[PDB]
Order: sequence, then C-alpha cells, then structure tokens
Amino acid sequence: ACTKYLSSAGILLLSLLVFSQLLKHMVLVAIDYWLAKWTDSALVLQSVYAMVFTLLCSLGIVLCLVTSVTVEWTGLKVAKRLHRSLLNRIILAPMRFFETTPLGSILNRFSSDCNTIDQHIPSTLECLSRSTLLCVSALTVISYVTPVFLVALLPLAVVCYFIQKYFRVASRDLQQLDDTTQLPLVSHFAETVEGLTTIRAFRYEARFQQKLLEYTDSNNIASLFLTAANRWLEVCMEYIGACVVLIAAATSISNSLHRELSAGLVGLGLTYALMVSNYLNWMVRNLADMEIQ
Amino acid sequence: CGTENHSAAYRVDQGVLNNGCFVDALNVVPHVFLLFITFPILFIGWGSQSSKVHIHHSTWLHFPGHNLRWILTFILLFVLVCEIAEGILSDGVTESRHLHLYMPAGMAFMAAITSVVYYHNIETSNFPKLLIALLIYWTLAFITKTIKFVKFYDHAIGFSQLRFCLTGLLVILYGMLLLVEVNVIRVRRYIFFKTPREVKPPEDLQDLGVRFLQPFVNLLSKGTYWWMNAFIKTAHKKPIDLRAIAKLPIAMRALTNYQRLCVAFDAQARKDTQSPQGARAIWRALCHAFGRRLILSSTFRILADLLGFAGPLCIFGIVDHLGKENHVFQPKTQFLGVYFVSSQEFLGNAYVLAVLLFLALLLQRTFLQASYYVAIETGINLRGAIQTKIYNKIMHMSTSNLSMGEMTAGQICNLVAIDTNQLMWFFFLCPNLWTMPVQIIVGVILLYYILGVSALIGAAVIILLAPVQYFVATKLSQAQRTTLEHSNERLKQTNEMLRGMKLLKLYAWESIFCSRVEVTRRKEMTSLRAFAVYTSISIFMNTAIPIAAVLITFVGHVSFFKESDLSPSVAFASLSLFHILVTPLFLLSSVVRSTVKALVSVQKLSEFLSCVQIIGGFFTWTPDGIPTLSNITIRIPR
Amino acid sequence: RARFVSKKGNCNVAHKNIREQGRFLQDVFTTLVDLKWPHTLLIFTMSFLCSWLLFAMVWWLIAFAHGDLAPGEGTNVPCVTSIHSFSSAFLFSIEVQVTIGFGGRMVTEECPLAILILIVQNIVGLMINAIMLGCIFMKTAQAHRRAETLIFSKHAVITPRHGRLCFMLRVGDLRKSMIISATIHMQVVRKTTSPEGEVVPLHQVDIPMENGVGGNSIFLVAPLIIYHVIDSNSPLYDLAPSDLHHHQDLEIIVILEGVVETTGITTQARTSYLADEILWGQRFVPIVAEEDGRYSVDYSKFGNTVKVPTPLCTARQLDEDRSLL
Amino acid sequence: RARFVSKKGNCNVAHKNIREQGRFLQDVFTTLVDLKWPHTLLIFTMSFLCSWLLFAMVWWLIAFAHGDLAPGEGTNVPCVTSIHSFSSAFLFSIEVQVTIGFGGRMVTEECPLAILILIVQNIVGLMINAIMLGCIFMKTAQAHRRAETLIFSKHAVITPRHGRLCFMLRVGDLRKSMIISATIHMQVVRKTTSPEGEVVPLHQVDIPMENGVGGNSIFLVAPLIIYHVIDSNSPLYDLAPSDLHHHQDLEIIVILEGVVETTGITTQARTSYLADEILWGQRFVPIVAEEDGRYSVDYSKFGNTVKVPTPLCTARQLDEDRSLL
Ligand SMILES: Nc1ncnc2c1ncn2[C@@H]1O[C@H](COP(=O)(O)OP(=O)(O)OP(=O)(O)O)[C@@H](O)[C@H]1O
Ligand SMILES: Nc1ncnc2c1ncn2[C@@H]1O[C@H](COP(=O)(O)OP(=O)(O)OP(=O)(O)O)[C@@H](O)[C@H]1O
Repeated sequence: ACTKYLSSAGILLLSLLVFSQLLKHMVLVAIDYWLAKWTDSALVLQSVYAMVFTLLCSLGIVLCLVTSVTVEWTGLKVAKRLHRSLLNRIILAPMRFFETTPLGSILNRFSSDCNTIDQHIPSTLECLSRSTLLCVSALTVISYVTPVFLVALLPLAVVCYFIQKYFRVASRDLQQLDDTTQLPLVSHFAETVEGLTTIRAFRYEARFQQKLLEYTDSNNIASLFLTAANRWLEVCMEYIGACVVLIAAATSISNSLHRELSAGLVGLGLTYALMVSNYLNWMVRNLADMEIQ
Repeated sequence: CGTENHSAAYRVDQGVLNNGCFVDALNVVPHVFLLFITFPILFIGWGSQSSKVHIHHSTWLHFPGHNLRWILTFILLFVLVCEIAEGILSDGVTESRHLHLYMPAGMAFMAAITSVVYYHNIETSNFPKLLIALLIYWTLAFITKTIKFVKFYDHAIGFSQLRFCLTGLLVILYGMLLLVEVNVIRVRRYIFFKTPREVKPPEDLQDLGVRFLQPFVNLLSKGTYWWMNAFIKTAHKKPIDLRAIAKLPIAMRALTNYQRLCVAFDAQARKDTQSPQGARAIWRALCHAFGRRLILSSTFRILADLLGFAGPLCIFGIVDHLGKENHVFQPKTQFLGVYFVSSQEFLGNAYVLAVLLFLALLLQRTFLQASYYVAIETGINLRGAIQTKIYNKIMHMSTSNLSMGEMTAGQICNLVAIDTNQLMWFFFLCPNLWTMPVQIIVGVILLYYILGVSALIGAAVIILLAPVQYFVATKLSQAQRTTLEHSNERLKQTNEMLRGMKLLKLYAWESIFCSRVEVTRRKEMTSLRAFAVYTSISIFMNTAIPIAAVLITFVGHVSFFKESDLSPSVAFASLSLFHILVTPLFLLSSVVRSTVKALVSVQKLSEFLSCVQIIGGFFTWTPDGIPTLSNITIRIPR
Repeated sequence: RARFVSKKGNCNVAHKNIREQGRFLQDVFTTLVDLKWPHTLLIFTMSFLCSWLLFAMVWWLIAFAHGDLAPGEGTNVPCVTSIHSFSSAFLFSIEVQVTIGFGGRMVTEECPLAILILIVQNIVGLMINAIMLGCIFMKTAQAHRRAETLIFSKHAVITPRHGRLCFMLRVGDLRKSMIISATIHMQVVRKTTSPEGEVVPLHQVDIPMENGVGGNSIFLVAPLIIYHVIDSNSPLYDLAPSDLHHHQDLEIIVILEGVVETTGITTQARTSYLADEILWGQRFVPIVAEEDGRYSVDYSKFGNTVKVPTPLCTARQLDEDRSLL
Repeated sequence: RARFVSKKGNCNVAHKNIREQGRFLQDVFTTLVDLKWPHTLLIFTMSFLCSWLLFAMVWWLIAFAHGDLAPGEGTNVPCVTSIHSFSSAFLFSIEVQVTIGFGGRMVTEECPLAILILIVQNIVGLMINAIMLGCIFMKTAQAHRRAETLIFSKHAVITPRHGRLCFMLRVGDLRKSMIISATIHMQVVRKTTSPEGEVVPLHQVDIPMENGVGGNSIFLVAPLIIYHVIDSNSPLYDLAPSDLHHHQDLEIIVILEGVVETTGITTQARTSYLADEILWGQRFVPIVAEEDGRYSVDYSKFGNTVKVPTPLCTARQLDEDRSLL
C-alpha cells in the first residue's frame, strides 16, 4: 500500500538517492566485515595495516552525507510539489462541490497533513530505511556468519510475523483511539475558561469536576493502553530477539567446536545478536511510525 | 553412579558409607513425589478449564509472601542452572559417566517448575492442602541439604569447591522457604478450626474487575503476558477487532479509575505542609507525593544498568577460552572425584553463561520496560492529579478578574495543557537520566580496563557529540519557533482561503490563488529554508553516528599504534560498549533540555499557583484601587 | 440478535464475581465424570505411571541401602534377587502392582524394612485400581446421548382449534427405546416491567399444557403436538399476527425431561423458539400414515407446514368479537 | 436466639430415649458410606491386614504340625517349600490373597489339609476384595458437594407487586452443570396455639409458590426470585413492617431439591431466615446484564438490596384499604 506514496515528490531522483544510501550502508557493512577480517588478521598473530586502517574509513563521511542525502532537500520538492500541487489541485476545482462540503475535514486534513507530513515524514522515513537496512544487513551478515544449518530464519520470521501482524493491527487501533482521545479535553478546557461566570451561575460546580475527572480518567486509561503497546512491543521483540541470541550462541557453539573455528567473526554474531534484537526493536517501532505516518 | 567397583565400596561402610551416592539419591525421591502428586491436580485443572468452566472470566487471590515466593522461584532457577553447570564438568572428566552425580539438579528444575504451577493452582482456588504438600517437600529437601553438608565437613575443601557453592545457595532457599509455609491464613492445623481470615476472600480488585470489560489489574504475574493476551485475542479475531478498535473507550473498563482518585487525594496530602506554597515546596511535595515509585522505579532502572552494562564481558571469555585457548585441552587439575570452584569460566560455562547473559538481558530489557511502565503510570497519575487540583483550583479561586478580563487566562489554559503534558513528558525519563551517568561511568571504566586511547577516542566523541546534539537541536527548536510562526501565517492564509471559499469564484480564484499561493510560497519558503536547517541538524545527527564510527576506527588504530599488542577483544567487545553509549548520549542531552523544560514547566505551574437585603455595598473592578461602585443600596422583594 | 439458548441446547451463561474455586477443586468426582474421553484416559494412564515410578525408586533404594547388588558376594544374600540394573527395580515394582508375578525377582527374609514397604505398595496400588473402576463406570452411564434422539421441529405454529387460538409444537423420537414418566415444562422468557417501576431482565412465566386432567406428561412413540390455549392469563393474549413477529424480541423455551428405560438416569432436552422462528397461519402436516402392518411416520414432513385461512386479529380482540356476537 | 437450622444447612437436633442401637449396628452400609475419607481408608487397610495375619498364623501352623521346617530332612518333602522363618509364612499368605504369585514358595501334594485350607483362604480374600469395591464406589457417588454450588441470598425482601404484597427470595447456581426436575418447598415454622388450648412447639405450614399453572419447579440457570403473595390463607397477613421483625421470633425454611445431570442421585439444600434476617421496603438488585455475546450475571450484587417507597401497613389493612376504596 505504498504505490501512491512512491509518486510523491518524484520517483527517479529519490530512488537513486535512497539507492545510493543503501549502497552506502552496504559499504558500511563492508567496513564491518573488513574490520572483522583484519581483526582475524590481528588474531592470527603490520602487513596491510595502512591499507586496513586507512581504507576502513572511506565510507564514513560518505555514509554520513549520502545516507542523509535522500531527505536532505526532499522537504523542498515535497513542499512545493505537495503544497503547490495540492493547493492548485484544490484551487482549480469548482466552488460548488467545494461549497457543498464540510470545511473542517478539508482544512483539517489538508493543513494538518501539510505541516505534520512535511515536518515529521522524512525523520521516520529515513529512520525506517536505516532501521530496516541495518536489520536485514546484520541479519543476513550474521546469518552467513552462521552455517546454513544454523540460520533457522523460519521460526524467527514466524513469531516475528505473528508479532508484526497482530501488533500492526492492535497498534494501529491503539494509536488510533489514544490519538483521537485528546481533543475533547481541550474543548471543555476552552469551555471551562469561557463559562467561568457560568460556573459561578452553576451552583453545583462539581458536575464539571466529576465529568472532567471522567475525561482525564479516559485519557489516563488511553495512556495505559500506550504503555501496554510499548510493553508488549519491547518485551515481545526483545524476548524473541533474545531467543535469536541463544540460537546465535548455538551457532557459535557448532561453528566453534564442531569444525575449524575462524580466527574472527565469532563474536560478530553475538554483538550482531544483541544489536539484532535492537534492530528488531527499532524496526518494529519504526514500522509503527511508518504505519501512522 | 558406578564405573567399576563403586557400588560395592559404598556398600561396605556403615551409614550408607557417609552418603557417597546415597546423598544424591536421597534428594531425588522427594522431587519425584512432588511431581507425581501434581499431575492429577494440574492435569484436571487443565482439562476442566478447557471443556466446561465458568472461571474463565474473573478470578484472583493473594497470599502473604507473594514477592518472596517469586524471588525464591527465580533464585532457585539460578541455583538449578548452577548445579547442572558444575555437574556437566564432572561428567566430562571423560573417564566414566556417573549418572547419579547430576541427576539431583535435573529433578529440581522440574519440581520447582511444578511448585510454580501449584502456586498458580492455589492462587485460583484457596486451599491449604497444597501448602502442606509443599511444606512436606521443603522439609525433606532441607534434610537432604544437611547430608551434603554433613558429608562435606569430613571431606572439607573450604572455598575451592563448586559443589559446596551450589549447595550453600540452595540451603538459603530452604531457610527462606519456611516463612512461606508459616502463613497464618492456612487452616490446615488442628487449632483455629474456623477461617482465621474472613476478609481475605473478597478483593477490592475483583470488584473493580467484575464490572470491568477489561480488568487491567497490576496484581498479576507481572510479566506483561496477560496484559497483551486480553487485547491480543480480540485483535487476532477479525470480527472482534473492528468492534474493539472503535468502541475501545467503552471497551475499556476504566479500572484504574479508583486509583486515579487516590493520587489526586494524595497530592493534597503532600501539599499539606507547615510552610507556605512555593515552587520548591510544590516540587518537593510532588516528589514526596509520588512516594514509592520514584526511587523504586529508579532502583529498577539501576538494576537494569547492572544487568545491561556487563553484557559484553561474557562475550570476551568466548574469544579467550575458544579463540585464544587453541591447544589447552586440559579439563581439570583438582580432585576429579568432585567439583571445584576454580576455572568456573570454562568453555561450556561460557556457552551456558552466555545464555545466562541472554536471560539476564531479558531481565534488563524486562526491568527496563518495567521501570518505563511505572514511569508512564506515574506521569499519568501526575497529569491527572495536577490536572484535578489545577482545574479545581481555578474553578474554586475566582481571584484577580482583571487578568481574567483579558484573554490571558485562555493562554494560561492552553499553556497549562502544553506545559502540563510537557511536564509529564519532562518527567517521562527521569530515572533514565538518573541512571545514565552510572552507565557512562561504568562502561567508561570497563573501557579503561580494555585500553586508554580507545576510551579517549569514544569518550571524546560523545564529549563532542553532546553539545552539537542539544545546541544544534536548540537551533532546530528556534527553527520550529520561526517556522511555527510562518506556518501560523500559512494557517491565517488557510482560513483566509476558507474566506475565499466564502467569496466569489473568479475574484477569489485569481486574487486568492495568486495572493495565497505567493504568500504561502513566501512563508513556506522561509519555513522551507528553516526545514532545510532542521533537516541539516538531522543530518548532523546522521553524521554524529559516524562520529562514533570514526572513534571506533581511530580507537583501534591509535590504541593499536600507541601500544605493542593485538587482540580480537576490543573490536567485538569495545564495539559493543560503543553501542551502549549512543542511547545515553542523545538521551542525556534530551534529558538536559527536558530538565530545562521541567524547570520552566514547574515555574509556570508555580506562576499559576497564585427576600433581598443590601446595605452600604461597594463594588470594584480591581481590589488594588478604590471601588468603582459606592454605597449601592436597593432591596428586591421576591 | 441476542440469544439465551441454542436451537440444539446447552445455553451458555457468563458468571462474574466467584467466591471460591476451592470447593470446586474439592468436589473431584463430578468434574472427572464430566471430562471427555481423551483426557480421561490420560488421567488414569499418567497417575498409574506416576505411581509406578515412586514404587520403583524406593525399591532401587533398598538395594542401594543394603548395597548387595554390585559387589556380588556369595554369602551375603540380597533382599530381592536378580536386581542388577536400575530398570529392574522398576520392572519389579510393576510386577507387584499388577500382580503379574513373573518369578525372576524373588523376595527374602533378610531386610524387615522392604517387606513392610511391599505391603504399602500393594494396598495403595490395589486401591487406585479399584477407584478407577468406579470412575469409568460413572461415564458408562451418562445419558446425554439418549436425549439427543429427541428431536424438535424447525418452526412453531399458532392456529385456532375448536374456536380458540392455540400455539403448537411437535416432538419426536428416533429410537425403538422409550422414555418413562417424562414431564414437559414450557416457559416464556421475556423482560417484564412492574407497575412500581422495577425491570426484571428475564422473567420466567409458565404456560399450561392444556391437558384436561391436569397434565404433566404424555406417552411418546410417534410425533405429537403440544397445544397452548391463549386465555386471559396467557401473555400472548395481547399479540397480533404480523406485529408480534418483528416488534417483539422474546423467546420461549422447551423443557423436555424424562428417564431411560435402560438406565435409571433422567435426562433433559432443551430448545428455544424466537419471534421469527414462530409461524402464524400454517399448521403441522400429518406424519402418521396407516399401512397394512403398522402405522408409519415420515420425518421429512416433520419440518413441513401448510397455510390455512386464519384471523388476523389478537386473542383479546377474538374473544371480544365473540363476546359481542 | 434459639435456632432450628443454620444459614448454611444441616440442622442439628437432640434425640432422647433411644430403643435399640442394635438395628443401627446391623445396618452397616449406610454408616460406612457416611464416614469421612480418613477413617474409611483405615477400615479397609486394617481389615485387610487383620485378615492377612490370620491366614499367616494357620500357615505357620501347618508347617509346625508337619514339622519339616527345622530338621531339614532330604527325603521328607514339605507341603510348602522355602519356609524357613515365621515371617515367610505371612509373606506366602499375602501372595495368595493378592495373587502375586512370586514363585519362591511352592505347594505340594503331601498334606491334604493345607490344600483345602488354601481354598478357604482364597475365596474369603477374594470376597472382601470385591466387597470393598462396592463400598468405595458408593462414596464416589455422593452428591452433597453438588448441592453446595447452590447459593442462597443473605437477607430476604417483602414488597408489593402488581398491587399485592409479596415475599421475595433469590437463588443461584455457580456451575455450568444443571439440576433436573428440582422442586422447591418453603415452610413456615412457628409455634401455634389452637382455640382448644393445645400448644404445638413447631408447626409447619406450607406457603404457595404462586406459579400460575400450579408450580413445583423452575428451570434454574441464572438467579431467579421466588414470590410469596400474602392472601387470606397466609400467616403473614396479620403482620406489620416494623413490628414483625422484633416482636416475633420465628423462622421460615427453604427446601431446594433436585437431581444431578451427571448422577442419578437427588440432593437437598436448606437454609432458614429469621425475623431479623428479613428486610421490608427494599428489593433485589438486577443481576442480569446483556452483552454482545451472552447475558452476564454479577454475584456481588446478589447480596445487595435497594430501598423503594412502600406502605407501612399490614396485608389485612392493605386489602381493607383497597376494599373500602
Ligand atoms: N426409646 C425409644 N426410642 C425410639 N423408638 C422407640 C423407643 N421405644 C419404643 N420405640 C418405638 O416407637 C414406637 C412408638 O410407640 P410407643 O412408644 O407407644 O411404643 P410402645 O407402645 O411402648 O410399644 P414398644 O414396647 O414396642 O415400644 C414403638 O412401636 C416402638 O417400636
Ligand atoms: N463472589 C462470589 N461468588 C459466588 N458466591 C458468593 C460470592 N460472594 C459470596 N457468595 C455466596 O453467596 C451468598 C450471597 O450472599 P451475599 O453475597 O450477601 O454474601 P455476604 O452477605 O457478603 O456473606 P459472605 O461474606 O458469606 O459472602 C453468600 O452467602 C456467599 O456464601
């Protein structure tokens, strides 16, 4: 359900820019494997030390600039393209069918879509591409570090598929209801500021007090739903990722003693196991921010 | 237990030969008994709740020593892992496999796991018959501990024995175990033939729950397992989900509604001091108001720093006993007939201790999200309570109507909302800020046990990465202020375009398309360049993570060149230390600006904290000056 | 849309606020009898095995406490012969419990401890074998299954007989075996409001069987119709034909009781007919047909009904029209 | 202060002047079934052991009467082999009774006395093992426990419905399992005096269930209220609201009967409500609440009652006020 979004603010230059960011992160995991293989060279004891430590810092500034290049000035073309194409696409329309329409949904969805999407879209977008790129990157990297018997990716994407499916549903519902719960509170806050002499007129001022307490009570319950979402999100994702860390320990066991263990990359599956669970965490919550955004 | 002639040897000596293999076999019978009794009661309760049961809606009961029963069930897990770990080493000796040496440890795990199911079956149905069958076990297990100790004293090592360490840990559990068995609410004895506690059966929480669609009660397993299976089943159902995701507020049972009120009431009690109202006075009363959960959740955060920080240390051991130990191939040098406490960082113990680092990683993320959870609940009761005394305060006061004559009171309402939720959001990660420098100092200390120049590289990288974070983010905040002003001009031209929809077709199309598109491109151009500065600071952030990457390369390069040694330790392990640093860097500067917004929000809160007979009545617009109306006298008959 | 009981039976109800689950735990036999066959076999198989292992460990212990099994001394006689392995003690334990008496493992007069233990092993293992016999029998006598053969129609009918409006329901039996002294009770479950302002959610008011004598039950071999005469005491006295089927959302439950001619147990078969499940104007088609040998009953006509000319007025109006006539 | 039966049940009564205890002794089975589990196990364990010792003494006697056990003569063959000790005969006796058949102790054709004795040992030991099976089964079928799940309210209420004063009592069930054909009988136990001068200590007069048909029982899945219409035949016709609760010291008993859908046995649940246990003016709060799936019943409201405006006059006065109106 992203084919509508793929045409937003251009397709070709964004595809080449984000493609160059993905290639820059492939150069980043190339720096990871080169530092790992030269770490095996130091473990075998320089020979290519100028080549190793000099060549291992190439894609640092290149990853820092190219990885942030796809959304570097994308707010400008998204700003004039989305704002000008939207204001022109609604400006050239006849005023009869626009005159027979509620202006609250039009101006609310229009202006809030422009400020909210134009302000908060590229941060969660580039964070989503970075999180997924790192997740599949170290996922397949530590997966190849494991033997082919030690992949076991089908239970990982099985329970992870369960988690992203039903947490996608219940998280969309929870962010929907908790997101929608806020506005009537401020509505009767404006009513609370306006009818103050009416609160002097209402001889039972406790009616708005207990109704008020029901409103803030409902927002507090919605906050408990938010903590439920982060609760099962973090605990479930870190739990299954911890099972992936134990499977990584099995891979280091069989690859360690079952045959000739390599001079390096033994702890690469361990550091990439803990950071693999971190990648499932920020990948899941980044999938949530990509769902709402 | 027999290899060649051991059984005969054991048989010859009086008293079961001081318990050579008998002390181990003695322990096993009780575990079997505790597991053979259990299946009938466990299985039946498993079947009666699967075909026809009415207790599938709402049922809960509490017992004295619940938190000490879980702490003893968790500590017995660490002692069961440990016994087996020592046991594995003994079996390997590679001479003969003694089966009766590691069996007592494997029976216990099943038994202790069966004891947890007995506590759950007892927490469902309240009867003392189970605590009497457990007490019968705790006592038989207590007597078996003595034999090992008794056997051991004659055959004493001191501190050089690993069997003893496991036994010692186990002994404490039995001692701890007695109190649970000493419950006064159990009527299994001949004395007090009636129920000693009649107010125990009825719970306040159940009554909250009985009328509750969703109970949402804290008094649970505390694993965040049922809080997700109740929402989760509905989510999984397709028909149910549509209904649930719409009427969720109705679906919500408003359970913590009886606990929100206490917090409002608690706030008043905290305020009740001997000194006048003050920003400091309301601050320390608020910290005194929350009570347990502040330092409690901070202490759980410090435990999360304890389990989380070590993370990498277990990993080094694998590179040493696996990688560096290339041709060691020597299992033991002590008395091979028993277990010894030395060399506990073995190769296999690095594996199972690495899985123990995974389990403690579940303890660290679990306690981390737990203190996060109590923090979010604390902020919920915070904004609810301060909201309650807030609108009750302005609803009750009605003072200084001159500023209330202006629209500044509505600005106090809007800024009361944005500053109030900005204040709970300011309090949102306060134990994370309290536990951040302990993690930075401890991780920097272990980095100092690695090397010096790497700690200078990464510590200088974070030491430069923080002021660019909060200063460049402050520049993005001023960009949000000016861009918020130009976007407010876009809202003014937007409602002016609503006036254009109220206007004609050709005139508002030409003048409002040209004027609104030109001025909207003007303010959207200033906010477009402001958006380029904000995305430039986000790229500053993107660049910052390679700052750490640069440090990692400069750390290994310069720390390699200053010294004269090479190792695979600091790459994997010290890379791991660097990962830890990132969460605390931007969370540290974000906690700093959260503290500045916290002092500003408490400052704004303290700033807000400030038939008819009529005879000789005087009325004012402002009590600081002379009354506007003087000596007004009239009376109105009904 | 809201239902009380299914068209087949076993109406499910939700219970809130339970006091104790301990009493239920204490009452073991009913639950055991109630549970399905797969779990029931599992309870008796594991509890037996769970016992067999307990009698085997303490027997591997009496040989370990004497120690005669590994040294193989010829003068020292073992309390039980042929105990060479750990498994052998378990095998011996099975022997005593089931009284197999293989003969390979013999018991002597050397240890006065194991012989008293052997008695405790035999009496408890003879007791659970007996307790199991009574529990399996109780499930061999459950009569829910007999009750199923008791079939009720698809819909109901309301037509005037002899000048009075009546409600008709038909029931049949698919077995050659019968039911003795089977009384039927029909209740109208609707939410009524009293003149004082009290709203009872589900009030149960009983309707007459219209037997002249004062009937409770009737001999059921072939499908018979039950009739409900609408008088001044009947709640359906103020109901119209096309207005009552949709406007009202109530239900009427059928309670068929009785005993089996094979087993003493008395069973119950229940169903409910909604406002849309009741038909006005038609009647039940005659099932009984006389042949040369006996009277045959076709069950495909059981769910068939035919429409005949009936009045479109309510019973208060029908008695009012006849009292004015 | 004087009570007849407890708020839970099992009313205790004192009996004086017993004629014979022999009949009770003769009637063994009922008493055995009635006794608790700890003693019951003790009766079957000791009676077995008591038998095992009798079959062992006479077996130690047939070897002592032949005398072949101590001299060890090779030509003289023993009637039973391997009998070396006194204990061995007892072990052999256990073997025959439980049919263990160990094989160590063999019986021969030398003594025609022990073989006929062996038959008497086996038939009596096979008989008590069978008699025990029927006694334990009878306890596996006791239905008092099923009756407990039948709960009665804390207090009672008396309010006028439809213009007539009624007494209300509510009962509920905590199980998913039901009770068939369960008839309820309520009796008023008060000490009445006749016009001739006779004082009967506790007279039991029955009160109507007010079912229109002539009711005995009602289908109980959810908590239902029973109503007692105060007419000219009701003893509570001459009672005032605030004067009857303290002045009178009487009691009204509830008799709930019925059978289990799992077992043929019919059980009874009883309670009693005193003069202070009855409330005037309030009513039973509605337990049934309709949800999306089914109808839920909360039991915390079961012991809750709400007060509504009711007349402070007696039923004779209330019918008198309406007959004058
Ligand atoms: N002490 C007692 N306890 C219980 N029952 C008794 C007792 N004495 C007699 N009965 C029985 O109760 C019945 C009551 O009648 P009554 O007491 O007049 O006996 P009775 O005329 O003396 O004849 P009997 O000598 O058989 O008791 C008698 O038929 C007798 O069987
Ligand atoms: N939560 C419950 N679920 C089922 N039954 C209950 C529950 N609570 C009480 N009961 C039983 O149902 C009866 C209803 O009376 P009520 O609810 O007024 O009890 P009560 O007056 O509080 O006395 P108790 O403390 O014994 O419940 C009580 O006698 C009690 O035995």
